[PDB]
Amino acid sequence: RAPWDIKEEEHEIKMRFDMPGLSKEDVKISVEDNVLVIKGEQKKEDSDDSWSGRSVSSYGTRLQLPDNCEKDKIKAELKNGVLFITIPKTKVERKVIDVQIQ
Amino acid sequence: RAPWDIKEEEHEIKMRFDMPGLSKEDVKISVEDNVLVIKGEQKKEDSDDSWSGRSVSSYGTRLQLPDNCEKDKIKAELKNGVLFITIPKTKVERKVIDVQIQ
Amino acid sequence: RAPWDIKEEEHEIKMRFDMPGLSKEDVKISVEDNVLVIKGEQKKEDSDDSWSGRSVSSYGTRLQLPDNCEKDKIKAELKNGVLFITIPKTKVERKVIDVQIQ
Amino acid sequence: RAPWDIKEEEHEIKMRFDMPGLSKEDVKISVEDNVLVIKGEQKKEDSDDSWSGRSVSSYGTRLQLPDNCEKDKIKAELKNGVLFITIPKTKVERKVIDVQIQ
Amino acid sequence: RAPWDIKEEEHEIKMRFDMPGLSKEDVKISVEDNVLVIKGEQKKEDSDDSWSGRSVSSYGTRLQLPDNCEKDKIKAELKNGVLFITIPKTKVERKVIDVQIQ
Amino acid sequence: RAPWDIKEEEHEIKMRFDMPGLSKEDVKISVEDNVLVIKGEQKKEDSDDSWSGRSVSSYGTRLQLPDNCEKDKIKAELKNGVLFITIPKTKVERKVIDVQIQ
Amino acid sequence: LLDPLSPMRTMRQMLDTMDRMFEDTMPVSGRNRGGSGVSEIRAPWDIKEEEHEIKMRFDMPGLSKEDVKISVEDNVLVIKGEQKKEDSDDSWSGRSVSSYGTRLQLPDNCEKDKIKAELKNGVLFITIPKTKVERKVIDVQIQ
Amino acid sequence: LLDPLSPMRTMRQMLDTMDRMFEDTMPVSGRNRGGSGVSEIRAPWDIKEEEHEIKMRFDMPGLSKEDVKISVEDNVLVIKGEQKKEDSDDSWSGRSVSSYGTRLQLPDNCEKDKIKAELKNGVLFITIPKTKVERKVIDVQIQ
Amino acid sequence: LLDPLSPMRTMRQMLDTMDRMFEDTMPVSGRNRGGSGVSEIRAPWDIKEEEHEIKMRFDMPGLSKEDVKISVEDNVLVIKGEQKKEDSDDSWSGRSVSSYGTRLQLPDNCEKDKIKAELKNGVLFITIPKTKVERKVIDVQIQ
Amino acid sequence: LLDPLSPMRTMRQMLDTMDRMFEDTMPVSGRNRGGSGVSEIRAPWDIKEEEHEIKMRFDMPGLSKEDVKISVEDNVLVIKGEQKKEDSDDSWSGRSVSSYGTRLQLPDNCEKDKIKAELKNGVLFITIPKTKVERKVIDVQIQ
Amino acid sequence: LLDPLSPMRTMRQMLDTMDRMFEDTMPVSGRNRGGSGVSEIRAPWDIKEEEHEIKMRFDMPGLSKEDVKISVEDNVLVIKGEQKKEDSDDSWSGRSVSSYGTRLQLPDNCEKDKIKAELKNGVLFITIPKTKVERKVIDVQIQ
Amino acid sequence: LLDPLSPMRTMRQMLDTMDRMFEDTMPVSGRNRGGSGVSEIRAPWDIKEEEHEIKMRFDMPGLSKEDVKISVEDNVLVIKGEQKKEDSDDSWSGRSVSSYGTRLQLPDNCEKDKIKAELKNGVLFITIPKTKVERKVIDVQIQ
Repeated sequence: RAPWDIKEEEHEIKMRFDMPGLSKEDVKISVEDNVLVIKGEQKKEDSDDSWSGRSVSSYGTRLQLPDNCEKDKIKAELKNGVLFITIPKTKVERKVIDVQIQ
Repeated sequence: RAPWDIKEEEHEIKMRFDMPGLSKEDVKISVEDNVLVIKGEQKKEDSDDSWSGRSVSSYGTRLQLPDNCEKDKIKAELKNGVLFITIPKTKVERKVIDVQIQ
Repeated sequence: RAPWDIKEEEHEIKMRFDMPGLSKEDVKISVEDNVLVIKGEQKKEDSDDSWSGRSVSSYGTRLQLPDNCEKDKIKAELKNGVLFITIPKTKVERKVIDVQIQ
Repeated sequence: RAPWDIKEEEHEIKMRFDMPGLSKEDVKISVEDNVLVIKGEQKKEDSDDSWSGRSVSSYGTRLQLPDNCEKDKIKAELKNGVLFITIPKTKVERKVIDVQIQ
Repeated sequence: RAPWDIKEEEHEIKMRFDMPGLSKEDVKISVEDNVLVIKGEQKKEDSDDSWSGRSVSSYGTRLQLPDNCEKDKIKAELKNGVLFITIPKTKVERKVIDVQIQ
Repeated sequence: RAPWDIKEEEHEIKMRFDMPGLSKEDVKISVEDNVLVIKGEQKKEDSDDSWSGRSVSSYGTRLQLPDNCEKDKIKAELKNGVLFITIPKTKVERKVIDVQIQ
Repeated sequence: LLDPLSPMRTMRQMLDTMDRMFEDTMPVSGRNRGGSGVSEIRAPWDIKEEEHEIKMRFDMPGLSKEDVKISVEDNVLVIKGEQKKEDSDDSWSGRSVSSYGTRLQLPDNCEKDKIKAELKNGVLFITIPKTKVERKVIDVQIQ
Repeated sequence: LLDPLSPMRTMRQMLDTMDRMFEDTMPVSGRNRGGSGVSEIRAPWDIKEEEHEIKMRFDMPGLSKEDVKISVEDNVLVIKGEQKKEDSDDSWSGRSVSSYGTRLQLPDNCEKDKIKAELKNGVLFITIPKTKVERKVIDVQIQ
Repeated sequence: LLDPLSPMRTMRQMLDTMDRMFEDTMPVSGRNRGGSGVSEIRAPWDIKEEEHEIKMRFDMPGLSKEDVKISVEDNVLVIKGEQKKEDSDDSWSGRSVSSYGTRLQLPDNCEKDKIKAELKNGVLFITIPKTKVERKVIDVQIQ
Repeated sequence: LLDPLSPMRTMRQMLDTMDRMFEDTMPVSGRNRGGSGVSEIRAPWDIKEEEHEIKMRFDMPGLSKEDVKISVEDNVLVIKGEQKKEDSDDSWSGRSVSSYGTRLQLPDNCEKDKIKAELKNGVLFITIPKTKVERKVIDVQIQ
Repeated sequence: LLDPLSPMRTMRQMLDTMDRMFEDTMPVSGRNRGGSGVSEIRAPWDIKEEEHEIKMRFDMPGLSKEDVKISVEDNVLVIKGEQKKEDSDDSWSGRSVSSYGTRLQLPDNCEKDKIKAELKNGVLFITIPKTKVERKVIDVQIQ
Repeated sequence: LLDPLSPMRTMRQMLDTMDRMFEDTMPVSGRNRGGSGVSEIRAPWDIKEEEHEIKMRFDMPGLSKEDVKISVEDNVLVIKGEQKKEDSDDSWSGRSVSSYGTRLQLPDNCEKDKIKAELKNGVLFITIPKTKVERKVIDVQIQ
């Protein structure tokens, strides 16, 4: 599962993934054809360990970057069964939101 | 309610109506604009008498005659709560049906 | 609206009605054809007074008594917009219910 | 039928109505309880004249004004079967729309 | 497929199974965790022999006994493609049914 | 996929099949039990070659011939991914169609 | 057997159809109505004071008295019949009439000799004479 | 082309919509109605004795005569038009009006010179003069 | 809080329920109505000129004044209560009454001392006195 | 009568169920399946070369040979029967078994003397010997 | 409380979900599942011989031990918690996590001191030690 | 224009069809698919490293090169055509083929001279040569 978010600094894919039970070895982040790619495979773990949810397989996600994204400055972090990808925008531009807040 | 039938001699409207509780006074058959018309009104009867079904009102039906129908030879009969209209065709032509019968 | 209940002493129609805005004059209880009948009409009241719900009309309910009901001992009470009818059984027989209660 | 619109100068109800076959005599615009009201009745016209659509009756619409609307500067115009009501805002503020247009 | 029945003498699982094409070797009845268990596997038979219905696999059913059931007196019989399990109640108590029968 | 057609000369199965990617080796036409049979298997081809649609497997179609069909004069042709089977009727009899055409 | 007393129909009554029975099986999933066969002959019933001189008409246009039957079985009324089949050159004069049987539970056993049936104008009438009763007088309450 | 004679509509007629046509396709699964585009202009039709002085009004509020057209093609009436697009600061004074064309089959070929169309108060009227006829007199039967 | 001004209800108003709100969620898929709990007590509201002398009746047959409460919170009316539970030999004299609370937004803050509530004949009445106003006079236009 | 030749079933055949027949009546609105009564006894059919030594088993657990019948009528196979009713203290040893009859059209008229039926282990078997044929040899085409 | 013994679930068991319970309420018309709140944390359960060393994992990615709780009440396991709210510049790292509580009926009362819970890698584990039993030996039958 | 990058399709991607787009309009209420016209010719697409030597086959059995066209417009591929109509005694040799046009967005502008199309065995092939690229090398992370 993967959400699309926007920050002022960055989106393209300000993405997550729900990667639980993946090692960072098993994951690949890439840009191919200037499109983001997240792929990998789920392995096995300890028989002491449980999982309810979907099963194991390969998995592999493809996202259309803006043509003017910083492909070079893409970062990816994995912590606690999630991946986070960040693509820096060419210009930081927050969506303005005029909500009544003091 | 009114069925459309075909005979060899005649159709246009080889029609019935379900007219129950109508007098032939209360009914009109006509051709207007070269279209068949059946109209009339339901009245009341004896309080000794019962009817389950639809209520009473005026009623008035309009049927497209062939341009080459015998408007002059139209006949209408009323018996036992039905009207039958017959429009003679310009030529008797049965629909042929090839069914296996001896 | 009218519920059917059973007591040990009595049912047939251990009935209510929701009669709100009725006077006991406007209500009739009866047994006709050995069937219970509750009828009446709703009237008008003060223009100071409000009602949300169904409108006013006549109303008239018909209940099949046991052939061996005490038609003579039927009682009807009206309080606070409800009618209660009681038909005494020929023999008091509670439905036994074996529920675990101390 | 009545649309709600916004202009920079004004909304509240930057309303229309589809009033076809109404005279401006037959229409009332008002603010009651500080709410806009549009009411009136449809009449009859020439038997030479046709209408397909809904029938005739009274009609009567109620709109919540901003508490800080110019009730005094409300205007209503009727032309060609429509009413237009305009309520001036206390401050002209267009919704900004950043659409790519030269 | 397995029905739950009650007798006066016994239920818990006064059960059947539809076991057609099973040998009593291939079947196990047991109480584990004080729960009834029926398991086994379907095998193959003669190629002269036909079956329309579900396919072959393992199968394995689990039933909550009353805490005060006679686990010791459980019996199981297999005849003509059915299993019958009987769990003796601690006390024979028929459900009373008062039906009008002479 | 297979259409049933009628000609004057012939039907039974004036059939097609959509056989794309089949060789005539891989196809069998036959009459068994006096019923037409079309069977075969799909193979593989060049990896240069694409197909969108259903996958590959065996396939095998069974058609009830008239008892008085010319089983002997059955013909089958394969061109451009279709099979055509022709069963000669014992008597050429076109369905007559009386459509208004000059 | 139509029975006007029966809890299944809506009147103002105890059952109240809208309750458990109508809510439970709002869809007619299961047995057919026979509503096709009773459409052949729609029949009312009125009760007059003198009689269930059954104001039971039935509409059988074009029917002959050979084709209809009025019977009493179990002291219950029965109506049944079917218009004749088509002759070779039959003027239909109709839509499909066929096979129906309807039964009405009378509130009392009828004297079979007292019942009259007539067919005229495509209409059966059936008269059931009933016994004289005061009727259970209805007592009035005051508010 | 709306045709009031056409078997597809319900009147009392032969076709009777409730029959095979309505029962067969009670769902509108398939082609669209064009009921969106004709909602632009609801139009009646009345026939007077003197004329189909077509009591065909159409409601086009805010429409200009440049935007509407009345044509006859195949001797059939045609109504078509569309309100102008929005200007930069257009007072809508509306909901979305757009693109429609409606056609009505006249019972007789019209003289194109005899037809008048007027637009006033947001209302088109179209008048079709018809030929004088006795009309087929309707004979009466007795019971 | 029922609010008669609120865009969600149909009146003739701006919102017009039939628009986006009714078309969007024509099915009630999601949160429950509370229509079960408000069926306990159907209540109207009339506004007279002198007062929202709230012509707010509520039907609570067989209710005691201990079981009902009239409160004002946020200057909004509140009605709540529930018929007592069943005693061992309670004459029901009912269908299931239980747990409800309804709230109505008044157009103005009420003086809590001025409001009267009475219960008689199974009917609550609640009176809210309002302030005297000319009302915004309605100007007339000519055609 | 089950007939494996019949156009109504899907095989690879001419009819192709997915066509007009399945698309026309995808809902089973109308006559019942009898799928309830045939659930009593699921039966296959295999054809061997030597025979429709009908590899027609049927599962009738707990059935007696008095309760089942194998007949041939019109030279078509018939299977029918019903488990006995319940005795007073019957060990069900079942779910409801009842009333069924199934018929299979044989490709050829059977010799009634040649057919064997046996019941063992709750399983009927029925053997139909067929005549020796070369079978219509299947010619091969080349690509 | 999830209870694996409970008749409501399908296993091979007596209840058999497909029976009256599943057929009666095949639609989920009525109370909500709480399937939204349990989607927060999917959790299995395995039973080993030594223990319900509960092979109960739960997936709470990004959760802190302050936010989760493991309790035993009525000698039944309880899992509950919720990820913290968003900070001003929180890196989400998620979809919406919130408010859940799940309960599992243990087959025996647990010693609360013997249970261990650990959180690592976004995964809770909870271990329940059980008592040593022979288990009821399963007798075998012969055919 | 089919575009494999486009958010509307499911792959593993950002959009994820199952989200708002699929949940919002799970029914196809509105515009038609054109799935009828594209059923005429099912076509894949494979990308090889050397080329989108478009592994775009299309199945047009019985088609002539006069009836098909391969065009590039806006540097996008276009496939279109239709089998000829029926002659008087045409051997159908088919089901209804007709009118279709499909378009695929190439990831790069094609050299129109470099593209080859062939028709053989009822199969179009279209080859699009692409430019040589290292491809963006994929960096690896460690756990």
